[PDB]
Amino acid sequence: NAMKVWPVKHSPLLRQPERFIARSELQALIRNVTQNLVNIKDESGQFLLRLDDGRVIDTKGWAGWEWTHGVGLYGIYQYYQQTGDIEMRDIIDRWFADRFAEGATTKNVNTMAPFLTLAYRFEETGRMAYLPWLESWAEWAMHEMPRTEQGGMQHMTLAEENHQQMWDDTLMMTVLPLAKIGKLLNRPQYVEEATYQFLLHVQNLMDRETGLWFHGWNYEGRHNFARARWARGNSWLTMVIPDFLELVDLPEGNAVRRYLITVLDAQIAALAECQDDSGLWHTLLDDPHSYLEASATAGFAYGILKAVRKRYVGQHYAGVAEKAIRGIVQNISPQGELLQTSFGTGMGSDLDFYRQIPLTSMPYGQAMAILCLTEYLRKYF
Repeated sequence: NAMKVWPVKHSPLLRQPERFIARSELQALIRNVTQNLVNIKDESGQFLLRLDDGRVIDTKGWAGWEWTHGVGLYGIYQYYQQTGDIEMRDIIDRWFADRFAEGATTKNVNTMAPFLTLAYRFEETGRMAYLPWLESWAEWAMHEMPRTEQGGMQHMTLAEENHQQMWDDTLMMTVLPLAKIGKLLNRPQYVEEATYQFLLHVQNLMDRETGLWFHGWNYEGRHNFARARWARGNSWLTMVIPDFLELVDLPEGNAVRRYLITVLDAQIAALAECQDDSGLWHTLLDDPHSYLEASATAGFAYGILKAVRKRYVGQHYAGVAEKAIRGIVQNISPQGELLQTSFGTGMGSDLDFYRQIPLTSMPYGQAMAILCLTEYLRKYF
């Protein structure tokens, strides 16, 4: 009853990949997190945002229109793009259908975010009714959105001008959508503008002492506020740079491509150095006494995985991303909630501001988990 068996486990070349979670379980996990995301709601109206122009805004419900919906839609879209899953596609199409039937919300750095996913759906479907949306919002980003000194995009939100300020998340929430629309509609000036915003955001926010980024910059006073190397804020750069590079598809050796890769590599090198043994990062990246924070960790995981897959950075960084992904899966509840996630975080004047943000379940936690796990699925092909 003896068997003929070939030896392979000794060979790094021949031995099959060691996987801590099966493809099927991972897909189920992503769908469960998605289910959680689209069912987030504020039935009592606790968190309603009220403005003195009479507007009353639901920032929590799936029926809302926030940067968080943009990030969630993008994750759901990537999963659809990868798998062809029709139920995921339909969530996206219904959201746009419902929002557009209701009418436009006001344009700002955050509400621009969903248009990245809209552009991809327009590319696939050619739905003519989508086009006026894309054109109007891109034109706003080009010509109407407020500029700081040096033509920087000002981080104006629904309720605050944030005069002369530039923040980490602008590149992801507004610039990437603008660049994608510029490519899709063959409007190269949109892409030139986007590229300039990358260079200027690096100029004002990156910290040459560490390779990490500060949260904010103010031309009024020329300062970086608390000089906080805040994890979630940094993770928006780790995510957006590889996506932007992929989109612009520049020739190797082009100085802009090379420079942005250099910037990404420096951040990832710093991140590798301050990653906790659990795979998570500290909410103040350089303060090992600050608490570990999962949503930022999910963003870093996405960005490092993508940068490795696109070969912008060394294949050896796969180890850092692998540790982070294990950490992420360890922090997703059976209800599909990303645990150890910090509450909404504005611009801090001191570092204690960041240390003391409460921990609670948030839409971006689920959204970022969808993104990083979907990118992790690429490893299974």
